Amino acid sequence: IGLMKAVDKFEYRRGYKFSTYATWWIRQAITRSIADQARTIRIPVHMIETINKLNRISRQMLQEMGREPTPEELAERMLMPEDKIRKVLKIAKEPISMETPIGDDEDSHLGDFIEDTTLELPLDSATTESLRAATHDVLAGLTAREAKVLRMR
Amino acid sequence: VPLDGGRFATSDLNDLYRRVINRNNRLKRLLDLAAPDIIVRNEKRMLQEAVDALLDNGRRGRAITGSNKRPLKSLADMIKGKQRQNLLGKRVDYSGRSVITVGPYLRLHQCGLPKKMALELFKPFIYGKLELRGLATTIKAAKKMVEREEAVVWDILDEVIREHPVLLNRAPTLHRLGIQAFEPVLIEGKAIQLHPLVCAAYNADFDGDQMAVHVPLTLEAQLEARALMMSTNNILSPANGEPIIVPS
Amino acid sequence: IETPITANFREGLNVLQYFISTHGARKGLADTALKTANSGYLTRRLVDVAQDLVVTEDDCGTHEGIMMTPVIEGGDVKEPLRDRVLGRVTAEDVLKPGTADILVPRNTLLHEQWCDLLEENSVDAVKVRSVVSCDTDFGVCAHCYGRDLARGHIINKGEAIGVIAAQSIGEPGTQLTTGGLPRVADLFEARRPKEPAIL
Amino acid sequence: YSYTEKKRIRKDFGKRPQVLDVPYLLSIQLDSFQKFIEQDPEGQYGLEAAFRSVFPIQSYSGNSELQYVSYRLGEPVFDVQECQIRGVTYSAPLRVKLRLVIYEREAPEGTVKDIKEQEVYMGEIPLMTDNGTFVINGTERVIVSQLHRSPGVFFDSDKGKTHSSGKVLYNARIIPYRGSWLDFEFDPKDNLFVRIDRRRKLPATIILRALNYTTEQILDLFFEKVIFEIRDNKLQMELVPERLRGETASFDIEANGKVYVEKGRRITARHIRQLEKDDVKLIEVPVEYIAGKVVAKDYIDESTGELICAANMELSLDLLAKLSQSGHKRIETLFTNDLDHGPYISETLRVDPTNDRLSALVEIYRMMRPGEPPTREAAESLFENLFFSEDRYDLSAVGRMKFNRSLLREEIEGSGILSKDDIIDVMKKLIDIRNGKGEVDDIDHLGNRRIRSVGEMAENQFRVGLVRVERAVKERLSLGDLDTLMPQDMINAKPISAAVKEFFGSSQLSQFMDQNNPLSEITHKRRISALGPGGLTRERAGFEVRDVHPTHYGRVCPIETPEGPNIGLINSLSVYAQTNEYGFLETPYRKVTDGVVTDEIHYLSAIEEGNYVIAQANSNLDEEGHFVEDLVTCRSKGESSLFSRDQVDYMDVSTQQVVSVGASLIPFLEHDDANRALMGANMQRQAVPTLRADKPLVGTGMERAVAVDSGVTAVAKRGGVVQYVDASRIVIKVNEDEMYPGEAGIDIYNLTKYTRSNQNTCINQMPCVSLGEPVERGDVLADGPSTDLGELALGQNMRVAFMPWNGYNFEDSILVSERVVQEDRFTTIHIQELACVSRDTKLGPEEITADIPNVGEAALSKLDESGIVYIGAEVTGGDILVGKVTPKGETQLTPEEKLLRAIFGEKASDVKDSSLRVPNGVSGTVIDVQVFTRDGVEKDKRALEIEEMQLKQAKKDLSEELQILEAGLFSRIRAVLVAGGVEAEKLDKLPRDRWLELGLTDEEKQNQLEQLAEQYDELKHEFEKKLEAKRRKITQGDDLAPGVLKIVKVYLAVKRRIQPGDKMAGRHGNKGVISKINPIEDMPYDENGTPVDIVLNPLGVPSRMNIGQILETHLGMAAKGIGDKINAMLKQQQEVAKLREFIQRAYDLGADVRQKVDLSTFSDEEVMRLAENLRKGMPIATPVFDGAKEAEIKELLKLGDLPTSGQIRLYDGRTGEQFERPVTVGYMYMLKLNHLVDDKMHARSTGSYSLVTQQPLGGKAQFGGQRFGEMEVWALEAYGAAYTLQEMLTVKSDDVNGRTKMYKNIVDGNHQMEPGMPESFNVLLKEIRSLGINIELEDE
Amino acid sequence: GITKASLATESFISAASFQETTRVLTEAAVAGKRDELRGLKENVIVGRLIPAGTGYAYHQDRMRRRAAG
Ligand SMILES: Cc1noc(C)c1S(=O)(=O)Nc1c(N2CCC(NCc3ccc(C(F)(F)F)cc3)CC2)c(=O)c1=O
Ligand SMILES: [Mg+2]
Ligand SMILES: [Zn+2]
Repeated sequence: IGLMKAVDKFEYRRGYKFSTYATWWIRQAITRSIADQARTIRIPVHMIETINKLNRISRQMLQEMGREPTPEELAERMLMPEDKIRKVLKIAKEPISMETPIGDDEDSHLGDFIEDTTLELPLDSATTESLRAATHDVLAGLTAREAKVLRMR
Repeated sequence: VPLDGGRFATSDLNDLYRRVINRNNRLKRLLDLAAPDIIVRNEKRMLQEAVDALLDNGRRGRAITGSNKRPLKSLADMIKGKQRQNLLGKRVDYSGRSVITVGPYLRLHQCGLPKKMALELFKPFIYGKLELRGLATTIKAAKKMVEREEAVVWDILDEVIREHPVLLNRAPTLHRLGIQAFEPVLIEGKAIQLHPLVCAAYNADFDGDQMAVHVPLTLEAQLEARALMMSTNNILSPANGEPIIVPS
Repeated sequence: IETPITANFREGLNVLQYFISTHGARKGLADTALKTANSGYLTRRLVDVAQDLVVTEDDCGTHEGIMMTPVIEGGDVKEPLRDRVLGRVTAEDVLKPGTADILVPRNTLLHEQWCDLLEENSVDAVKVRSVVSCDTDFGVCAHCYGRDLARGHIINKGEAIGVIAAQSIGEPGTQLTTGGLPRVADLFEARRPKEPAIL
Repeated sequence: YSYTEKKRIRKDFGKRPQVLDVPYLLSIQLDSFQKFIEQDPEGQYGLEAAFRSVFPIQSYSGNSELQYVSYRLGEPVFDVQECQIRGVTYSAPLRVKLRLVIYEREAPEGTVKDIKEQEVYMGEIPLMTDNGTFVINGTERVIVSQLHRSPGVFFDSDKGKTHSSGKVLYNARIIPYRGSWLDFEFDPKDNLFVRIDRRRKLPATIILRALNYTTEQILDLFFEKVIFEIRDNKLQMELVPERLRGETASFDIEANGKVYVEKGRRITARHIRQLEKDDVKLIEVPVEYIAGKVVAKDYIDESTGELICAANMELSLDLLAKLSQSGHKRIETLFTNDLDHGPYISETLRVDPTNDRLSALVEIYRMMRPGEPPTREAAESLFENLFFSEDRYDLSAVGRMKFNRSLLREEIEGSGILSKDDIIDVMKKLIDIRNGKGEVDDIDHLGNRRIRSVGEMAENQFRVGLVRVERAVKERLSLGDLDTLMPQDMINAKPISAAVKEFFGSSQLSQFMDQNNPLSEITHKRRISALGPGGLTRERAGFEVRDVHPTHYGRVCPIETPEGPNIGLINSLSVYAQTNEYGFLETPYRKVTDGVVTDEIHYLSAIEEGNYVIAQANSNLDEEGHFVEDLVTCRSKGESSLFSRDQVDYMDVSTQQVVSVGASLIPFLEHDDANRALMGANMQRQAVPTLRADKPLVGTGMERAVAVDSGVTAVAKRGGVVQYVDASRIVIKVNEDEMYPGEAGIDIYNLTKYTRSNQNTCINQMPCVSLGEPVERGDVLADGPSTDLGELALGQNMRVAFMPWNGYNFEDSILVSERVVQEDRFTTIHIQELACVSRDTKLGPEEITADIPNVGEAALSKLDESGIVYIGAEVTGGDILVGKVTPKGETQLTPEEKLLRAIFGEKASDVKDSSLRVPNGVSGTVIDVQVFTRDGVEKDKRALEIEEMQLKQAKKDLSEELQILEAGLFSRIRAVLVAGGVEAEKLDKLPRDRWLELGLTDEEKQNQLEQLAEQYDELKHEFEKKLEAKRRKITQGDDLAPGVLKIVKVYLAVKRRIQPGDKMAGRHGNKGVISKINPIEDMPYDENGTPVDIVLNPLGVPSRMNIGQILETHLGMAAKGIGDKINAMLKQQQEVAKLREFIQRAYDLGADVRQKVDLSTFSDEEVMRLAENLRKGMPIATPVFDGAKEAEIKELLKLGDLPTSGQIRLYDGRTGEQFERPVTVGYMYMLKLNHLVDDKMHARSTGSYSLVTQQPLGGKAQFGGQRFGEMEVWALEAYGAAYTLQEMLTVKSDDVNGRTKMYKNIVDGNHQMEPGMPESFNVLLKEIRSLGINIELEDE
Repeated sequence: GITKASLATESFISAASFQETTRVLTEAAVAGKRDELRGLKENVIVGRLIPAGTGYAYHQDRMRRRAAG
């Protein structure tokens, strides 16, 4: 597709060789594409550069330090808030496979252990229905003018 | 879904669908850009592949997952759920287990059950029974009383336990005697006490064997455990008329 | 091995004695593991084939049944007649050694006083109703099955005899040993033998 | 006798004398690692051999080269303890010197600029402990040795079953250490084939054609040529008289005016002898004879210049006429003899599709890389990088030696890749075996199964880390810059660090050490596994390899192997067994020169052994070394019978060399059935260490060597006298002789205290020597968990009686007197680590704070200002340990709740309680708290208080050591200055530091003093250099994972008593779960009134034929008996001589034993110490197969005034009346295995549910539910339980609505279920509808 | 053979449980099969009472009511 575009914008009359002119346009559509569909969770272009850049600074300091650089070391090389690195590193991870088999090599997969947190407990579901019943007994005990006015507020 | 440490996890479908979606849109685009036949056929061929991989990865080159070497699981593979194949079998509420020991005092129809286990099991029965007898104000109130293990709840527990039997199961369940019902006798300890005559059917020793326990919630089930699964009814074997409840 | 372990356990077993004792043991253990795994695979296949099989009819009323005799192998009986008939319902009324006097009528269930009545008389052959014989479509007739239960009576409607049948067969399967558990597997699988005989 | 021995000598039985003792049990692990990490100046395996293999790395003809110099290991960042405390790895950094050379273009090998780049860092490699463990992430871990097929060539059969004809085919496999496989196999029709790896089958001449062999030359290789001549007219044959063996004559074979064999008579050994003596070399033959005889080389008509016949093409009568009129005097046929020299290569050539060298190369490329277009460069380069490139293929010497040995060569070392000859000869062999001569080797045999361990396995992983870095360097030298870059820019430590870390971390052969027992440790290290990389999987093999092989004898244990699904794939190593230099198992033997048994040891391979005739250990020989009997039982070649006196070439080293260490610790083994032995040997390992170390009265004699070699115990480095003892440390004033000239020396040994083990038990040490005791080199200074005074003590001895007690010992269940639970003797201590993690979430950060919502003062009162529980605080289930809070605002409450917020007017929280609290049920004492904060993040109050206490503590130990060391140096000086210049009173009147200022007359004493001064200041300097480092480690911010702000780890020590449900067992494979704890009174008691501690069922003895457990009970009775007699004399305080006489009587009992004893031992100070140590019972050793006989036991019973029966009359404590019959009583060593009921019990009402499948799941302490499978479903189906089944897998599981509607009814008091559909199906529906399938729910 | 015998089943649901699921499912689909239930396993999966035992009492009632008035 990057080729399909070099052909339209081409001008042979400029005496430019088609074999290198297209090389720019093909290489442009490829690397722009990786930026959009290679990730499960899409991140913007400036974010990918930032990331690649940090693996370059890490390379330099890897044997330079003898071990490896501290999270706030690379931070200094970089013009940015330097703490942002923690945020960058976290988003840049890419999801792990839910069907990744866990230990014992059993059909026991990762997802099987992710518990549901959005759900409401049964022990709780009861107390709520019970709070309805209890506030009613209390409201009906009051005077009718007082109950209707409370239920409105 | 999110995890801890800010890590993320996803089902392999999302990867696969993404491939369909991407190749489908790349093709939609080439139709207006008026691409040469070689490319659209190539794209039409790729779209066939992504779809085939979504539905049943395996009848082709079998696409592998993101970075991970292992191949991704397609819809057809989630329909099975047993890689011969795995037996089971689902996980159940109101259920417990532990090491089994002896218990010569028992009658045929009863079993020994730890105090602690019993409590946590019948919890909801107990909660209602307290507030039905006016010991607790509300449910939240009972919740705490049983948390404190107040002396009065031990009395209440003996009540929800009276005519309510439990079921006991041993490792491989070969014949229907693998599961049998018992009236629970309350025990201090953490060990399940089993009747010596019933060991035979279960194939149980006390060399460290373990058994699970299940509570029959609904009423029909209570009776189904009193009329059919109750230890006393299964006195003879169904494989051959001879009795299985045999002095060991 | 020609020279056997001459010593016993009150005695001490020496090195070559134990070393040789070993193989027998190790094979044994492995052997039980496998025989445990294979007994279940059978039952699984067994319950698959039965499963849906339930006592539906009360009585299909057929007279067709199989013929029961004691097994009698070689010299003397390997399993007596009484056991094979006990608890089965009769296909047609059998008679004493001299006829005109029927001891047991058409479809009576043969129990303990009856068997003792068929043992008091020299009776040696009985035609009995069977599930294989039973006409009943989609199910088994109550009468054709028999009685056996943990209860001493005739089988009740709606019990899944199929499942219970399966269970019964593969459960003691662990104890078993051409022959053994694999032979059993071959019989049910209806396998043609290597060198068959034509009739 | 040595200083620790002198305290308590165990009486040893058994005649046989130990000629060779037990070698350092953990040798295999510690020797292996050493070779990998050792600086070797040759090609022997190691990091050096690793570098030498992949280096140099030269650019694609770019003539820029990077070369290896040497490596180095810097000292670790943290020590072993810091590593475990912090929670990281113990490793040394790898600094390697590399040289980059740039070459001139164009000069013949002239270098432009070379940079000898300083040692670049290419990762850290973890290090091995003195015990052979690796700390991986603060956890001790073990790398199990692997047992695989040895590299080289091996020939197999696969008889009968292949095609069911019966025939048997023959395969040959060439398996290298690294590289592709090459298989040669016969088809049913006798044609030869080949397959690289396991790929498609191809005809075997194609590979020769690929090596540049024409049809003519291949036929020239394998077959012998037969020469035909046409002298005068029509035929004549060159004859070799032997050729005609196994053939019947077809024509009249007459020669030299004489007839030897008439037409139709079989040429036999007679016709061959006659022609041989006569010297018959040419005989006349008929034209018709060469109608089938195949021609070897091509033949052409000179005149026409056309081909008459091609090589390997059958001759016809018309064809014969054609090459004869074209004037051809000779013909080369093949010698095709059906039985002896089969024409298999000749018939394969006919199957062969290819014709030349390229044609072959192409075909092989097309198999290996199918579908893709084959080029010429490709096909040639592919074939060369399969078997001939040093990079892609290496047989290794182990393999090279084995390969040459199987082809029967003179060499033992050659190349790493295959020569043309190697491939050819292998074929030539496989063909002999089909023809006859030759036997195939079996896999199971231990000369063909090799053994690999840690060091080599890792050297293999480091090679893989290099081959992938090699890729980066080549890729970089490609775009090459000049003298700007350096070998540092291009070498990336991460893939190197990643790969080594994976191996030690996640690996099948690496797992957490079995640390619940010192046998558990030592046996784990000695584990063998057929599993893992380069090894078979459980499902692939195959009972033949699982089973016990004859070559196992004395190399592996026949019994210690798991009951599980991998029986015989594991196994434990034999005691005396070692690893051969090439890597094979060899067991030691005694040399029998002529008729005398030398005391020289010879180690023998599985194959060396096969030849010689070896005498049993169980033999009788006296005097010089002569066999008592003329006929002695011996094993020779795989079988064993009776043999001649002067005939044996060797004899077994010991009674115990056939078993493993864990097996050698079962007394009276001989009397147990192998089946039950196997289980006990497995069960001993699972024993938890008791509260008080007992020691067995009934032992075997290893118990000590086992405890010493495992580092649980603390042993003497040098010998001297104890300067200070303390629950904390032990200091030894070294003896001058053992000492070093300079730097004096006083060894200080620091004891390990109350710390956690891998199996959450308690690993703790204790000082066994008391102040001012003389110690020898190699004596126990301290004991470890489950070790008593040097001996292994996994359990405790109990007074036991065998009889049925009203069914409380029904199946295997055990009955125990409260007296055991009172004495706290089977009590065992457990330690737990519980961490609170403070992370960063999107809603904000988590706070570790004392201020928590909805909590009573009383709850919070257990926490400090920060919110972290106090050290020493006794906690129970539910109590908050670390107070944590997770940010969560804008709740959005219901109107009923909103009403409640106006009434009681409580302020709502923007925070959730996420505090760590004691798991439900467990209850112990907090014993330590550790905080780890992210670097840069501010330390809280508690965090710092801890840093302060540590620094103080660090400075104290540091200084105290230096102080004792100062005195040790200055004391050495006072003695050196007095020997030539004595001023005994004059010396100590001046300040100790001003002594260094005194010289001495011309002597080496002036040099010694110089040495002590020098060592004095190196100490001063090191103390300061250590205090700096120690200080830094305390202050520095621990590196935490992403998201996590800080972590609080609480260590909880729970004391678990012993209750019903707990599992217990003896050494002879007797399982048992304690059934009921009983009162002291009810116990069966004997006439004296002394009750039994444990009542056992006697029915578990006839069935489970473990009879040795009975002898344990009788010899145990006799044992304790001797102690009671001594305790009696001790109490009456008789006298030194009276006690001496009886004791000396005891150590002599049994007759002709190897024990030996006094009187030499000092009547007082010495004898009384032993006496006291025996009063608990007299420790006795029963060697494995050299045990104590019934008689000896009965006599030891007689000496304790006890019955010979071993049976006593007993009375029930309940009725007071006698039990009819006498019951066996005595003492049996019993264990507590960690299967405690406390851990096992579980229960759940309602709880948490999984995200995908709405199915019970446990997390918040509250465990998941039980699994109700198909099998159990069948059970309910079998009963009529239709409702029991419905509620079971609907409302009690997948039914997201019904589950709550039930819970709601139950509390309301309604036993009704409203079923509805399970999610499990409901999901299926959506899943298949998302295929193109429409599934619907029909009808009303 | 039981293994072959078990293969024939009216209830495609019960079929998919043990046989090859793709195959069962493909074939049922083309055909437009209708599982009427009436069998043990198939009801368990779908989650209603078993057509035997206690449930036998109810299932017998549902069956006559079906295709009736
Ligand atoms: C427990 C238990 N023990 O035995 C039974 C049976 C149970 S259960 O009733 O709970 N059913 C259960 C499950 N699934 C999911 C897998 C599915 N098998 C293939 C399949 C059948 C029918 C179709 C259709 F035709 F409906 F589309 C598709 C796919 C069978 C149902 C489990 O998992 C599981 O545990
Ligand atoms: Mg057991
Ligand atoms: Zn019938």
